[PDB]
Amino acid sequence: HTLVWGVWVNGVDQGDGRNIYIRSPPNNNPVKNLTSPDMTCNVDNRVVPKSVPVNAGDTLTFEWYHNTRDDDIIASSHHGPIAVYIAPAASNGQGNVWVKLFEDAYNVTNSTWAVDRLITAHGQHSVVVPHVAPGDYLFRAEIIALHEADSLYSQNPIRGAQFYISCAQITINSSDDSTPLPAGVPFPGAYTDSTPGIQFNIYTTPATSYVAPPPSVWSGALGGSIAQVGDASLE
Ligand SMILES: OC[C@H]1O[C@@H](O[C@H]2[C@H](O)[C@@H](O)[C@H](O[C@H]3[C@H](O)[C@@H](O)[C@H](O[C@H]4[C@H](O)[C@@H](O)[C@H](O[C@H]5[C@H](O)[C@@H](O)[C@H](O[C@H]6[C@H](O)[C@@H](O)[C@H](O)O[C@@H]6CO)O[C@@H]5CO)O[C@@H]4CO)O[C@@H]3CO)O[C@@H]2CO)[C@H](O)[C@@H](O)[C@@H]1O
Ligand SMILES: *[C@@H]1O[C@H](CO)[C@@H](O)[C@H](O)[C@H]1NC(C)=O
Ligand SMILES: [Cl-]
Ligand SMILES: [Cl-]
Ligand SMILES: [Cl-]
Ligand SMILES: [Cl-]
Ligand SMILES: [Cl-]
Ligand SMILES: [Cl-]
Ligand SMILES: [Cl-]
Ligand SMILES: [Cu+2]
Repeated sequence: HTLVWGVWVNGVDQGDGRNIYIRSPPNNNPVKNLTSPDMTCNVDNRVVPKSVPVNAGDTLTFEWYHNTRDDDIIASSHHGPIAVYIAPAASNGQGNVWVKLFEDAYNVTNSTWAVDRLITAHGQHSVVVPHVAPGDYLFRAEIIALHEADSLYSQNPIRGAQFYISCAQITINSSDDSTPLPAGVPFPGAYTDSTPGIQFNIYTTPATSYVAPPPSVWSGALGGSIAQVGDASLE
């Protein structure tokens, strides 16, 4: 149970984005139904009045929280991967439009899931803005919590992988458009009951055998990390 509070750009807090530049749902409940339109940008997908301006090569940091800003972020039980996708805003997230910019699942050195790392990062994880066409975009940050993913929602609707999905409205201003955005996958559609990483038992299967759901990260993606970039108590 987690939500995005706002974003930072190059380590500068853009301010509370809830219902402003984030297409915020009304609460932190998960999405579980893989075929639902809620998979696109959660349960209240609509245009919100602001977009955050960035330039290619900028660091865009999502900041998540549980109840209040910079709290415990998400329950530590919610082990799982984190991804970020991008689509053009003109799509409204419909169609084969979602391109993966970032994936982190299980880190064998530190023996930590992405979610664990996110808590340590005070809710912050980033992507570097790619060299796509200037214009308006949706960045879709997705946390998958696997604590009840040994069942499939489609078979048992009280269990299933949980998706915490947040779409940010981002305007890319300066960019030379040298890596124009390739085709995308659909949400809903990309994840199905047979997709690797959707049904998994994190209690009896070693985490090293976990494979996150495709698609793979776009070759044109410029990187990203789960790491604190700014201190919410000060700015
Ligand atoms: O040798 C070890 C053996 O381990 C076995 O594996 C076991 C393992 O031992 C055990 O840890 C595991 O137990 C998990 C359960 O299966 C799973 O269902 C459970 O789900 C919890 C979850 O931990 C918890 O975080 C979650 O809390 C929700 C809550 O439901 C929700 O209502 C609340 O909502 C509020 C919002 O948070 C709040 O912001 C808002 O204001 O109000 C909302 C409404 O009040 O949100 C919280 C999260 O914040 O609830 C679920 C239960 O619903 O997680 C357990 C793990 O902690 O089971 C494993 C299998 O039994 C191996 O199988 C064996 O081989 C090994 O030998
Ligand atoms: C899952 O979503 C699909 C598409 O909206 C819908 O038909 C189906 O009824 C949903 N499943 C449940 C259990 O609500
Ligand atoms: Cl839960
Ligand atoms: Cl603010
Ligand atoms: Cl759902
Ligand atoms: Cl708050
Ligand atoms: Cl950190
Ligand atoms: Cl550029
Ligand atoms: Cl579907
Ligand atoms: Cu939860």
